Amino acid sequence: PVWKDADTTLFCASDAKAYETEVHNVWATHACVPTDPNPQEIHLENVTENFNMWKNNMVEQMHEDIISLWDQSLQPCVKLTGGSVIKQACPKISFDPIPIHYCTPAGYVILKCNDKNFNGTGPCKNVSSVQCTHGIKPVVSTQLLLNGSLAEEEIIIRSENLTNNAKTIIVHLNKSVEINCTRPSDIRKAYCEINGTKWNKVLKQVTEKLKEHFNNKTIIFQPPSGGDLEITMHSFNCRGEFFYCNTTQLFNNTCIGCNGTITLPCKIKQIINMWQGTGQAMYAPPIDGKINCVSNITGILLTRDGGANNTSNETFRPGGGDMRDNWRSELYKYKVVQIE
Ligand SMILES: NCCNC(=O)N1CCC[C@H](C(=O)Nc2ccc(Cl)c(F)c2)C1
Ligand SMILES: *[C@@H]1O[C@H](CO)[C@@H](O)[C@H](O)[C@H]1NC(C)=O
Ligand SMILES: *[C@@H]1O[C@H](CO)[C@@H](O)[C@H](O)[C@H]1NC(C)=O
Ligand SMILES: *[C@@H]1O[C@H](CO)[C@@H](O)[C@H](O)[C@H]1NC(C)=O
Ligand SMILES: *[C@@H]1O[C@H](CO)[C@@H](O)[C@H](O)[C@H]1NC(C)=O
Ligand SMILES: *[C@@H]1O[C@H](CO)[C@@H](O)[C@H](O)[C@H]1NC(C)=O
Ligand SMILES: *[C@@H]1O[C@H](CO)[C@@H](O)[C@H](O)[C@H]1NC(C)=O
Ligand SMILES: *[C@@H]1O[C@H](CO)[C@@H](O)[C@H](O)[C@H]1NC(C)=O
Ligand SMILES: *[C@@H]1O[C@H](CO)[C@@H](O)[C@H](O)[C@H]1NC(C)=O
Ligand SMILES: *[C@@H]1O[C@H](CO)[C@@H](O)[C@H](O)[C@H]1NC(C)=O
Ligand SMILES: *[C@@H]1O[C@H](CO)[C@@H](O)[C@H](O)[C@H]1NC(C)=O
Repeated sequence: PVWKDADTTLFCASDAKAYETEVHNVWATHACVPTDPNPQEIHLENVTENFNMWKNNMVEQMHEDIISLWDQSLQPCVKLTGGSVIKQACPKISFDPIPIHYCTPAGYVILKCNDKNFNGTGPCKNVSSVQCTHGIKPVVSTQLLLNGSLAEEEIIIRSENLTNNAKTIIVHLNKSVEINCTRPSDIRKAYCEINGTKWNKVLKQVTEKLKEHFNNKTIIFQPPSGGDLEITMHSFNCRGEFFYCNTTQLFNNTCIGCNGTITLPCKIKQIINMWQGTGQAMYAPPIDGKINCVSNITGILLTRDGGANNTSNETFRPGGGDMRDNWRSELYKYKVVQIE
């Protein structure tokens, strides 16, 4: 057939258990339809489509949905919002992101890039066409992208413009790294155990890959030097508890006696700078007992340092804050068009 680049309102789908008390299931149970029981994907032969992950409206729409999900599902005791302040009940909630499918209404279709080393921008020569994206888990975090998909070939570097150092860099890993984070039975004391062996290996590979994009220059990793706790640390939510974990051991250029298990120190903060921008909020103290999540690190968000134009090296620090980049990391291979 034929089509034309177009933006329209998408709808969502899920496998939300209607009996579930969990907040992602509850939101999906009443804001999304059931997943396509017979999903039909059909490859388009001799067709080349130009995709642009950084200028894609599916990002902004999914981002809209996640603010909605969080605003109805999270119960802070007090919300400080731009001069207003609201007290409330803050019961414990059950939190565990479920995949969400995004789907075009009639008159529109979703194009999907299957070029395996597609970097997100430019043309794609193996294009399919779907009614619905795949199941995307909306995991909220900084620096480390958790529980996502992997690049099926090489490690991929994505940025709207690598020459601009204000542009976030998204590295898509081809090998997942486990991050196992516990708060066992100070109650906010917590920690993350990562296999230093595997981690160091793939960071060297990132290093390798990054050097390609930077004329063989020297690649150096550093901790963030400026920003709120949420972006200077690895922030994420595990079972309703906001985790803040120190990344300094995972970005030491020493090991790019150090192959055991890295133990990142962590704190469970009750007062957080909300990622939606609204302000700052307070929550109740953590649950009794063992609070643990085992996640897959599938990508890394990084920022290059400015002012290295005639310098010997390039400096990269873990990044985050704009969580459209997180949706970016899974919606890059997709584009919405209207059948003409
Ligand atoms: N390049 C964009 C700059 N980003 C920015 O200015 N923000 C405003 C202040 C910090 C905000 C934040 O990231 N919050 C947060 C909360 C909970 C979790 Cl779990 C998490 F992963 C993150 C983001
Ligand atoms: C196109 O992508 C499909 C699905 O990812 C995969 O089988 C292969 O890489 C490509 N197939 C052809 C015929 O080009
Ligand atoms: C992505 O690929 C396009 C060519 O399709 C190229 O113009 C662009 O520089 C590449 N970007 C990165 C970050 O590799
Ligand atoms: C972690 O990664 C493996 C493959 O590396 C995958 O099979 C598994 O489902 C992933 N776990 C989660 C929770 O996504
Ligand atoms: C991941 O990509 C790197 C190149 O970036 C490659 O050397 C390595 O073999 C890949 N690993 C896997 C498991 O695909
Ligand atoms: C990328 O960023 C640099 C520096 O901000 C800018 O000079 C340039 O115009 C941008 N785009 C390209 C294609 O280089
Ligand atoms: C995660 O760590 C805890 C304590 O550090 C341990 O009991 C548990 O077996 C670990 N789980 C995995 C999957 O490694
Ligand atoms: C670290 O990961 C490697 C795989 O590369 C594996 O040999 C080992 O199980 C892991 N380390 C520990 C202490 O379990
Ligand atoms: C960058 O270094 C690699 C090292 O393997 C070399 O092969 C390559 O020639 C260098 N750069 C360019 C632009 O060729
Ligand atoms: C992370 O830990 C290092 C020491 O290991 C410390 O110097 C640094 O201040 C910590 N980061 C933050 C944001 O506090
Ligand atoms: C990643 O997925 C696993 C398995 O579904 C889950 O236990 C864990 O909480 C997830 N991690 C995050 C940060 O949501």
